[PDB]
Amino acid sequence: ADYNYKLPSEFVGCILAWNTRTIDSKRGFYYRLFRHGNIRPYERDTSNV
Amino acid sequence: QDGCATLSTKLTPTQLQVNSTRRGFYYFDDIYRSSLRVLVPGYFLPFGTNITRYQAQVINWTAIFFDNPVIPFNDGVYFAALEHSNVVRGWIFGTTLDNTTQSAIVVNNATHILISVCYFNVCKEPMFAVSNFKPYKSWVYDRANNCTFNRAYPLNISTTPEPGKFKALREQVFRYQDGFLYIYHSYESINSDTLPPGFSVLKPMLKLPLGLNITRFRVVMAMHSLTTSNFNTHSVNYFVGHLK
Amino acid sequence: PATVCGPKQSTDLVKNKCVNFNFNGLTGTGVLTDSNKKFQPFQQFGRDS
Ligand SMILES: C=CC1=C(C)/C(=C\c2[nH]c(/C=C3N=C(/C=C4\NC(=O)C(C)=C4C=C)C(C)=C\3CCC(=O)O)c(CCC(=O)O)c2C)NC1=O
Ligand SMILES: *[C@@H]1O[C@H](CO)[C@@H](O[C@@H]2O[C@H](CO)[C@@H](O[C@@H]3O[C@H](CO)[C@@H](O)[C@H](O)[C@@H]3O)[C@H](O)[C@H]2NC(C)=O)[C@H](O)[C@H]1NC(C)=O
Ligand SMILES: *[C@@H]1O[C@H](CO)[C@@H](O[C@@H]2O[C@H](CO)[C@@H](O)[C@H](O)[C@H]2NC(C)=O)[C@H](O)[C@H]1NC(C)=O
Ligand SMILES: *[C@@H]1O[C@H](CO)[C@@H](O)[C@H](O)[C@H]1NC(C)=O
Ligand SMILES: *[C@@H]1O[C@H](CO)[C@@H](O)[C@H](O)[C@H]1NC(C)=O
Ligand SMILES: *[C@@H]1O[C@H](CO)[C@@H](O)[C@H](O)[C@H]1NC(C)=O
Repeated sequence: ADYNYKLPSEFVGCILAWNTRTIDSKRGFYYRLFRHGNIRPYERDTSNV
Repeated sequence: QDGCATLSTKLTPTQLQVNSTRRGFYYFDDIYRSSLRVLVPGYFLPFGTNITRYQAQVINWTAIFFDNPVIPFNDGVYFAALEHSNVVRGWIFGTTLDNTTQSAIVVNNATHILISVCYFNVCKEPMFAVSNFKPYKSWVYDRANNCTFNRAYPLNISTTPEPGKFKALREQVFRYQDGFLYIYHSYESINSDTLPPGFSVLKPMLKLPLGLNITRFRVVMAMHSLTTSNFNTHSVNYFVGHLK
Repeated sequence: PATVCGPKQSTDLVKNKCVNFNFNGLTGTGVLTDSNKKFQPFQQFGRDS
């Protein structure tokens, strides 16, 4: 919620989630772990510096 | 996307200052109202403030001096342009404006309006090129990779210059909120060489989901299009102001 | 203009009677008559003071 994907406080909409163990159990999925400051709502950071 | 171009004839920008009269108001919401008087807080350009002016033309000494510095984009920008030959095609939005961060380009190819977001390698001088009167090449960047957004709207515009007096004034307002870039537009045809005083209100035009950190922009002057193999520029003026 | 709508069945326009109505999810009760008002091209309803 701080470095990857942030929703605005006045959100209107639905959220769905489901398990995908049998199709997505592989290498190649990453998330950002270090960053200077938080991102703003509906923003993306694709840098790899 | 073709790439590269170099200009030595350049000179220092002058950075004039001009009065803003009562321009730079826009429709701030999507609620229809009828015969009502309202009090609204927001971000607007104050009446009577100074704003900055830049120009572009060949003066006389076998040399052309443009004016494309890098400007801050804090809380929003008011843009104006006086032109007569389809000069100012687009802008560049971003943070470092190099190949280490994502950037957004809004331009015109005299056939479509293009909006793209990618890891751009910007050139030293972005501009298009016409073949006297034929869209020739475009030298705005040489390489673009790892790229997120692409969209185009067909809009064919005339590429035959009519130099002389100023025939068009175009005004824009740029805002950024919650990953959305908001563009408001207004246009008119006048016959004068300054900005007339008055009160103009700008209509909404575009709401784009870019999702990119914006703190700085610069202007693309694709003016050089009217020659053969040598490529030089006609005249144009533009104005910049901020929001409070 | 509505771009995504739910699966509902439409009925006939009944005029000059006190009825319940549902126009694109806008619900109410009253009497429906012809109009001489003018709208903007992308406007769907009008509201008074
Ligand atoms: C990038 C394109 C761009 C355009 C066209 C724009 C919007 C825009 N420019 C218009 C007029 C215009 N004014 C311009 C000039 C421009 N061409 C440019 O590259 C720039 C910056 C402008 C700014 C307006 C053009 C091309 C027209 C004529 C459009 C037509 O033929 O209808 C109009 C009214 C006519 C129409 O709906 O087409 C719109 C909506 N804002 C932009 O930034
Ligand atoms: C921009 O695009 C390029 C090309 O798609 C991306 O390059 C790829 O980056 C990944 C790492 O994010 C590389 O994976 C690594 O490869 C090395 C061996 O080369 C390996 O030792 C590491 O363990 C890891 O597997 C991948 O090879 C690389 N591919 C290419 C063709 O360059 C780049 O990441 C993109 N940048 C972004 C994030 O926008
Ligand atoms: C900046 O522009 C505004 C708008 O034209 C000028 O305001 C006018 O000033 C004159 C002289 O005081 C008044 O008679 C008008 O009634 C004013 N009109 C409006 C709408 O404000 C203002 O004077 C200009 N300022 C400068 C320094 O040029
Ligand atoms: C506007 O410009 C004038 C002249 O440079 C300057 O004196 C004034 O402080 C500036 N600010 C206003 C009033 O917009
Ligand atoms: C990025 O730009 C720098 C400076 O021009 C250059 O040295 C480097 O090779 C470029 N790298 C890419 C991503 O093309
Ligand atoms: C401009 O249009 C031409 C012809 O369709 C196309 O070849 C070219 O890639 C376009 N350039 C830009 C900058 O969009």
